[PDB]
Amino acid sequence: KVFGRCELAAAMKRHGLDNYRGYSLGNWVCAAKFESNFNTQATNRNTDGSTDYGILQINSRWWCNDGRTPGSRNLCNIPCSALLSSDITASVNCAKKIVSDGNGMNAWVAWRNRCKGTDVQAWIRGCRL
Ligand SMILES: [Cl-]
Ligand SMILES: [Cl-]
Ligand SMILES: [Cl-]
Ligand SMILES: [Cl-]
Ligand SMILES: [Cl-]
Ligand SMILES: [Cl-]
Ligand SMILES: [Cl-]
Ligand SMILES: [Cl-]
Ligand SMILES: [Cl-]
Ligand SMILES: [Cl-]
Ligand code: NA
Ligand SMILES: [Ru+3]
Ligand SMILES: [Ru+3]
Ligand SMILES: [Ru+3]
Repeated sequence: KVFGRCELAAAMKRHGLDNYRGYSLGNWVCAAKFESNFNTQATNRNTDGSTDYGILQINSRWWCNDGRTPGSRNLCNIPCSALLSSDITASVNCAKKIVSDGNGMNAWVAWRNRCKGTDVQAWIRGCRL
């Protein structure tokens, strides 16, 4: 599923991401925009052999099991395919764990390089929230 901008904002808010660990909703929408272009089915292989999955490009090196990342962890206790569903629940619950691990949203390279420090509220402009 490719979410609309405000559609994703509403889903993220319902699932408790607005201000989670102090990160306003616009930060999360911006991260999803540049990680996946709002496409739940996005997958990208990393040089180390891990793969990033879903709207927030969550990495199999630590967070989910894909059966093909030797020596990796599965800290969200989910198959990586669960991060590709049209229902964003699994991605949100796992993102909450990632952002709580100590480094905040810096875990998302696209957030650090393209969202951090910017006017992220623009990503929720016009949305009925
Ligand atoms: Cl579409
Ligand atoms: Cl559409
Ligand atoms: Cl929309
Ligand atoms: Cl859009
Ligand atoms: Cl719309
Ligand atoms: Cl957009
Ligand atoms: Cl846009
Ligand atoms: Cl594995
Ligand atoms: Cl933080
Ligand atoms: Cl990234
Ligand atoms: Na894994
Ligand atoms: Ru469309
Ligand atoms: Ru729209
Ligand atoms: Ru758009």
